[PDB]
Amino acid sequence: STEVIAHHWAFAIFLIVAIGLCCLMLVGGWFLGGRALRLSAKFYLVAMFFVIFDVEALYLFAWSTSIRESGWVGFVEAAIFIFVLLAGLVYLVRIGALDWTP
Amino acid sequence: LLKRDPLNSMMNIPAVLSRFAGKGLLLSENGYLRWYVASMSIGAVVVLALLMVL
Amino acid sequence: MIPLQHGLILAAILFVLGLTGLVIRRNLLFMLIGLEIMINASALAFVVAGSYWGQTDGQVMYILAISLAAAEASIGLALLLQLHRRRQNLNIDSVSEMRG
Amino acid sequence: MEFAFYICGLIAILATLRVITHTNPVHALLYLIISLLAISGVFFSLGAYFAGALEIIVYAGAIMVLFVFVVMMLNLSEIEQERQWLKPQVWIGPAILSAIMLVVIVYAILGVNDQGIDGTPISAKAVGITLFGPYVLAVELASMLLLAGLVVAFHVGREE
Amino acid sequence: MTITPQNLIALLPLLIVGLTVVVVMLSIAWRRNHFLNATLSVIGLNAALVSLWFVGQAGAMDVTPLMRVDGFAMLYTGLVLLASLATCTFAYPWLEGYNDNKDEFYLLVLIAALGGILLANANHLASLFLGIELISLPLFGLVGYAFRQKRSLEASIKYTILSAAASSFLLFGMALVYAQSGDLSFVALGKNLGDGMLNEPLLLAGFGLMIVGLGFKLSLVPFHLWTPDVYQGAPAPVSTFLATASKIAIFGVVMRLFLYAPVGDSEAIRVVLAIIAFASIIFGNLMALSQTNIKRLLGYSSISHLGYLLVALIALQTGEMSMEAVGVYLAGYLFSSLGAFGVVSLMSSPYRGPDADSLFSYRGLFWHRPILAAVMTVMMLSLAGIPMTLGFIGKFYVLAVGVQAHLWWLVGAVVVGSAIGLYYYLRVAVSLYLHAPEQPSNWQYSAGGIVVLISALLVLVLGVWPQPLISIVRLAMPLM
Ligand SMILES: CCCCCCCCCCCCCCCCCC(=O)OC[C@H](COP(=O)(O)OCCN)OC(=O)CCCCCCCCCCCCCCCCC
Ligand SMILES: CCCCCCCCCCCCCCCCCCCC
Ligand SMILES: CCCCCCCCCCCCCCCCCCCC
Repeated sequence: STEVIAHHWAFAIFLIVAIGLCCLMLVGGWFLGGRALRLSAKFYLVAMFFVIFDVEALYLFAWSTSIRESGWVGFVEAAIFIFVLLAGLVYLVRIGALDWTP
Repeated sequence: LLKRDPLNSMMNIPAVLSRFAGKGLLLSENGYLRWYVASMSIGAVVVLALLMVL
Repeated sequence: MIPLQHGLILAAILFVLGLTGLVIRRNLLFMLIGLEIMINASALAFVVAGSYWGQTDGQVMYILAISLAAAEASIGLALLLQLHRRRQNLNIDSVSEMRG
Repeated sequence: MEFAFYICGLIAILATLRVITHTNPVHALLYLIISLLAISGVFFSLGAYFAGALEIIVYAGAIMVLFVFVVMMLNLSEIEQERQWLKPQVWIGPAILSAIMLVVIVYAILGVNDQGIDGTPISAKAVGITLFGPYVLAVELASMLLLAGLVVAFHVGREE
Repeated sequence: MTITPQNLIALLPLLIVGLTVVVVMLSIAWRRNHFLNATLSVIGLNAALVSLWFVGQAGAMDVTPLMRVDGFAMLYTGLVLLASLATCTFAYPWLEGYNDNKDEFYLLVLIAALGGILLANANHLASLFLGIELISLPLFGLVGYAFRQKRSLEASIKYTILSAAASSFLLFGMALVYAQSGDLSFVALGKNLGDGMLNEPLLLAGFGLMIVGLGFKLSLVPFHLWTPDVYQGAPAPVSTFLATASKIAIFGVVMRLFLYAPVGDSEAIRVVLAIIAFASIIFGNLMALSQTNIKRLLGYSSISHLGYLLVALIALQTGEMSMEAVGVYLAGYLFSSLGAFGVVSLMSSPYRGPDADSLFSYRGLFWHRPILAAVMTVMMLSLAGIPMTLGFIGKFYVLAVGVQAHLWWLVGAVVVGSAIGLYYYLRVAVSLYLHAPEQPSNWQYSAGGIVVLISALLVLVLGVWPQPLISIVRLAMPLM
């Protein structure tokens, strides 16, 4: 359609002009103007928790856009999914996995 | 000439062959992870080629 | 009017590239990177197959593939952290003690 | 839509080739992120909008974030001082093996019936419908798989 | 499709083991109690095992577009649950000497058993893939549970890297198979092919990559090199689980895939599987000739026994008693491996620190552990296929299936590998009954001893009288 190809061209022009704007800004900044330890594993733990719960979040993302088309049995399935998610979260909290302080 | 029982040694020849083949096969178990991945890919190539031929 | 053959060829190219990176690199981090490349290529192949047949099954299998990929990346990076903690190097040829 | 698919596939192939041949771990992860964005563009060109969205959100937004985190943790160390993978006596053999396997897989691919991917956009609503329909146990046991990975990675990746 | 209450009744072991995972999770979150969490895990596994009876009274039909529950699934679920229960029983005295957190072990065992049940009931490529991952990733944790130990960490790294590679190979295989067929169900793989064009190139390539992944998972040659290292480095209850439950579940789902898919009757796949089975039998017996360590010997034993199982699988389309042979052989192999790895686990328990050696030293075991030595030599005779043992009944089934399908190369392979196995198994037995230069007290150690004792008694009784096992395997008949 003409409207969808107009929106595609608008999005492409938006991306190109934004990239060109920031690149030209950096180029003008460079051109103008004269010249003259072992980290603690809690970082890995919190990033790993973010990865796992982001995958669980993607499952809930897929569920949320089709809640009406899934019916009450989909609600029961997603309630079991969310309950397992919350049991894992309670497990992580209670063993001090999510406690940054010692 | 026969006091060494030559037929017994001739029938013990498969035991020697089995020992030699086992010692030759145990060289593949060098414990290197990269060789294990390489062997899995080699087996993938062999299985795919055999399925393509037949 | 995009051929299924071309998508499967691209996925196969990425898969064998990830396998080559998994084999030729002695660093465990690059081995995990290669593993991520292979499993992402397999997920891409499933997406291509699902898009050819007009089915959501390819995207469902993509979702399962990336769930597996996230979990094995977490496990492998924890193992890499333990290896770097207790060996101070990531040479995977150094850990070859059990043999024969 | 064809042109976007081919340029994104070419970018992904080149970026993966730069990944498996680089020395700097952060640079390798950066080309890996570029390859994941390219493969997401491939997904968007094929109508798999949800798959490309998850490719940037999860694969190129969580997993490689974790890889970057671990690389910054290591502060990467007898790696650039060796460069053993670029000597031909190391890489010619596996490259030959991968080329042979790629040739076999491509020959198997070329003998298939192709009606062409029409690229009809498959929304996340249909994926969510089939996710909690025909694949209920896939979702539940995938939650259990993520739980298993969580427990394993917590048990291994501690410091005591 | 929708899920009825009868479908939930047919999914009773899955729901019970998952609820046990949640309950053990919340119990660890409440208070770290080793005994209470182990008791909850074994109670949940026993509840699933006894809910198999309600599953049997439910019937045999299709719970999902993914699962099919039949007598085959019931038998394999029972074998997986028995292996998991024995793993927990052997794991408790070993974990009694573990200084870090002990409760995560039973959670991982429960999730791996859940994956085994998934693989038992699998009727779909998605279910097959998810069951393999649900087995493998708790095995990643359990193999390197004692990660402070060097060998356990090494085995964990090797198993994780190689199993991720095999999962990628398998996933690419299912991707090519789905690109060819257009359906991921087992019954619709090669269904659209006709007029003798069953050997589609892309379908054969996808099945070859899946064979690569599953042959890693089944320790088949040439994807077998991981097996002695991972078996040796892992903790002994983990080696018990990895030898029994993982192999049983993955071979059951491979049996379902080759029974249901019309492309399972392909000549090229049959010849490739015959080559893999021949090489697996011969190589696994030959590599165990000079093995001093018992774990590596049992790994090569697993390779050879999975080769015998593969020989039984090749004749699936020819003889209708191939499923009977696989079930009887897997029951015998399960009990023999449970006894052997339980003897190893009981003599390796408690865990004597990460900086100390875990060497077995089976020489002269009879003069201080006579019942363990008797059980261990019964298991070594059973794995050799010697009569009065159930392993002989399984090997007789394998030979009968190979003779009926005229697999003469495989029959000769079984005979030669059996002779080599006789050598090293009898070497282990006489080393048990020799003399040694040099070199418990709780009811869980006694429970592990009871488990290996009933395993030995079952092996002997069903070796001299196998007909109850034959009848219960014939009851485990799937959908046609
Ligand atoms: C190292 C120790 C182990 C040695 C290797 C293991 C055993 C190998 C056995 C090889 C058998 C080769 C058979 C060759 C012919 C096969 C095809 C054929 O023509 O079969 C004929 C027949 C099937 O056709 P059908 O229509 O059923 O005819 C009925 C026949 N009355 O076939 C039949 O009806 C059944 C044929 C059965 C043939 C006998 C098989 C077992 C024989 C005893 C063992 C082998 C010989 C002794 C040891 C040799 C040296 C080691
Ligand atoms: C210190 C130990 C290092 C071990 C490295 C192992 C690398 C293995 C590379 C294998 C390369 C194979 C090349 C192709 C061979 C021919 C084709 C396959 C067989 C038909
Ligand atoms: C053939 C099937 C299995 C039959 C039983 C095998 C043996 C089981 C253990 C029985 C007890 C063994 C006692 C051996 C005593 C040896 C004493 C030697 C003294 C020099």
